[PDB]
Amino acid sequence: TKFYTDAVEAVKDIPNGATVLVGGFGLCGIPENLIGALLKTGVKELTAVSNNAGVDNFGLGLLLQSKQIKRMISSYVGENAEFERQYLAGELEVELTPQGTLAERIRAGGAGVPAFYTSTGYGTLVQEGGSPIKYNKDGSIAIASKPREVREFNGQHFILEEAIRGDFALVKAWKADQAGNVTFRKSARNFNLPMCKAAETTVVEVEEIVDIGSFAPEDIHIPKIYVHRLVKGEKYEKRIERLSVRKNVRERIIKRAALEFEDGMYANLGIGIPLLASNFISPNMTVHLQSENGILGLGPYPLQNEVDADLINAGKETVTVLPGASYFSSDESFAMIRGGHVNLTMLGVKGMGGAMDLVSSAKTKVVVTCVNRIITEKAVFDVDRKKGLTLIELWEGLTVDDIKKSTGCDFAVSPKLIPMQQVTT
Amino acid sequence: TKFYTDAVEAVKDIPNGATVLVGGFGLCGIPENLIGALLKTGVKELTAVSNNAGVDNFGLGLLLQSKQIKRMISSYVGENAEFERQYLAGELEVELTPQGTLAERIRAGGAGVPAFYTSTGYGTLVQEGGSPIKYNKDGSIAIASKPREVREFNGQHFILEEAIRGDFALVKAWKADQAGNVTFRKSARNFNLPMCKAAETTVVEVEEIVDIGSFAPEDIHIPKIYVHRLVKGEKYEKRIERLSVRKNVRERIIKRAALEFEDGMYANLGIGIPLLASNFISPNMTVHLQSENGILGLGPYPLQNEVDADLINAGKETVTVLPGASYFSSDESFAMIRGGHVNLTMLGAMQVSKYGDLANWMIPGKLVKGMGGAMDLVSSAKTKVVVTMEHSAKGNAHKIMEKCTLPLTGKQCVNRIITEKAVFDVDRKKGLTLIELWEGLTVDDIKKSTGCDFAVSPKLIPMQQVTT
Ligand code: EMC
Ligand code: EMC
Repeated sequence: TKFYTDAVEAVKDIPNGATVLVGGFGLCGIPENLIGALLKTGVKELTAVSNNAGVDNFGLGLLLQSKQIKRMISSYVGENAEFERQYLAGELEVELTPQGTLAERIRAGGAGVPAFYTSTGYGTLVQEGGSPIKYNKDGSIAIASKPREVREFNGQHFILEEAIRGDFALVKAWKADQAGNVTFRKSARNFNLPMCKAAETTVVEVEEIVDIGSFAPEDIHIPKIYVHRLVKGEKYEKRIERLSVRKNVRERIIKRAALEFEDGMYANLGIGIPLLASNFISPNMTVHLQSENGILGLGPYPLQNEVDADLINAGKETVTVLPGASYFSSDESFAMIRGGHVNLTMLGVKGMGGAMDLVSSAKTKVVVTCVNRIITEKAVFDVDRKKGLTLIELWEGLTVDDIKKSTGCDFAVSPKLIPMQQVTT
Repeated sequence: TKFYTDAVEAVKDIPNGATVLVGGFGLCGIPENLIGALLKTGVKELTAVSNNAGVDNFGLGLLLQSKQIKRMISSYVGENAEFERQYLAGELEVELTPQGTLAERIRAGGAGVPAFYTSTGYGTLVQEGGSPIKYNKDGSIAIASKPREVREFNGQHFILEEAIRGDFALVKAWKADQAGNVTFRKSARNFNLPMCKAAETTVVEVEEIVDIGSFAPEDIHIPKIYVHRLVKGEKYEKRIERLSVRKNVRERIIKRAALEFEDGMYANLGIGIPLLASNFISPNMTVHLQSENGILGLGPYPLQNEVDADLINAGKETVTVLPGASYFSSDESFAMIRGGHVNLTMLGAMQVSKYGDLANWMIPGKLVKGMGGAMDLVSSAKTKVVVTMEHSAKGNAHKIMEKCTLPLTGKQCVNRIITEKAVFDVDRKKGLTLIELWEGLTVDDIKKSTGCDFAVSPKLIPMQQVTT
């Protein structure tokens, strides 16, 4: 690996039209200095592979503001009006690809695998194709997405995805030793790790450079072999997108969803009612919360002094982690998810993020507040792919008619129908 | 994760016929106590997915000795006589699958990926199929290997491989905290890490259990979510397979192969002349040696005191590691190799075609031990493949001929041939091309010993050698 004292010198040779992998999840683990360097060189017509597009005034958004990006390959581009603007006006190309798929396609690109199968996106516009990649100067679709080949394996359907590689990779890491090995801090890992292996030329910026020997050989997240160019970032704005500090119809659902948790259970909860339900978990009960951006053992929102920019949940909120928790990369995170290692997944044109991956495994129970159970203010429906909807719980005071009145499709009724349950304490 | 004080209680429910993933590389990182526990329960008809078969009296070999194994899925099974006898007697089934492929198929099995493509094994019996997975007691073929689907991507050919999953996984690890998170020590990692994610029930044995907080959250190799059953191993025999301690025709090739090394180069060297050549590397030159079992930055053989059972090279030899070295799992190791991140791959070989094809890992009826990681090492075009071998065969037969009398390792994957007599450059479209000749020999001499024709470089020069 070659060390650079100047960030612009490290990215000076990036050609216009090049496809560049950019690390980061939200504003966590983004290569600030390298992005700032691209603003200096002014390289354009870039195809940026980044999970998100940062925000309007920070992260990848900056390259959108300077219009140096021709195409974005991401999983979620919300919280950025500039993107929407350029996207709709038909001046920006964008491939909305599932997060887990994005992570795995990048890993494949670095592992010598040209293509693989995944159930993520099956029976979706990802698979079916037709999704608008680009609009025309008005509102008409110029470029559409091509369909994904489908194939069956052991009785299940999967779609074929191809490896993603870049000419360059702009990666953000924590430390680098003098040999070129690097490590990542907390959840600022995400896409930086795999992206570091899938480009002709990888450029890594770090907060600190230590001596060879500072790292235990077993704990080097990225071996020097993958680090082509290394630079120590000049400045680091520990920017937070959503500061979440700690100090009814909605209440019914929450108090009911809370009954879905079980001791020793591994679950992934979407921000909103699902996550809020975790607050009503018996202290005697142990539930391990997983976060698709690379965390196992999510804790409560931090106190003002606990706040850390390198630690946020999938919803982009600052969080804490409990004892016995662990961090890992985005590709490892979705292998965990795709592989059905998560017991329960409870959830409520910006992209699908990791939603499709979360419901991609048949070994994972999916509860809505593809699907296994639906919890709502009025009732609880069980779901069988072969039998269909089936009311199993009804809110005290309501009648099957009330449900029928509000429900769209018909549904069966369990001879065990009981009033909706609620967490005692 | 559930902790067990008794190993047999942790594996007591394994059904006969179950497929079990068993970690380890050679005798490095093998779950001794869990294997010992299987001997106690006596479960049989097992399909064991294990990179190797240990040795006759240790590791997986013990289950072969007790005949509890019906089928073995591995990449290399040498050094186990009981294996060889049972297989030839048609009492043991075996699927020899490339190491890198085995590692990736297991990862796929844990990552929800049913199938994927790899160039490893293309233009090989791995692709062709037909090989004997099992013999009949009369010598005929009871079970043959199926072909692998082929497909082209960006102008290259790849074969389709399917994910591997097990009912149980027997994993060996270093430490576990009270929450269930585990870490691995040095190169004892290999297959243990990925196998830990590809089974319905994983059983991990550790040498020590520490308190939650002992591990930095960033450095947990295997998160508790993958550890279903955990047990502290009762005893641990730090068994070494090949103790390697530090204190000609072969010499020519070595002294010439040493000049191939370049400063800042990442290389993988096969034990033998390729590895021996690293000894002649200018102290001013920096070469990083990669080991397929999960090491970057291999050092010299250890001094008697340095010897560590958790640290061996791909050749199963005890080694040391240099400053700034790193350890990683088998699937990561081959992602590195398959992805072409290694700059130079130098190995020995039996035959090499005028286009890059190579044969060096098997002899049809006199050496059916497996390809190990040989096919993965030549799978990338981005990696320069350099073969170092003696010019001719026994009665002076040809080795750099037109076709492979022996089973191919990889189609047009070799870039340079270094021998006692000459040095050939290899282009997939232009063919062989002598570029260096040993001082004193003539182009005729070469033509005499060489198999198929070859061009001559208008820059031909006397074969180079290292020194000051
Ligand atoms: C095909 C059930 Hg989402
Ligand atoms: C054609 C790459 Hg060996």
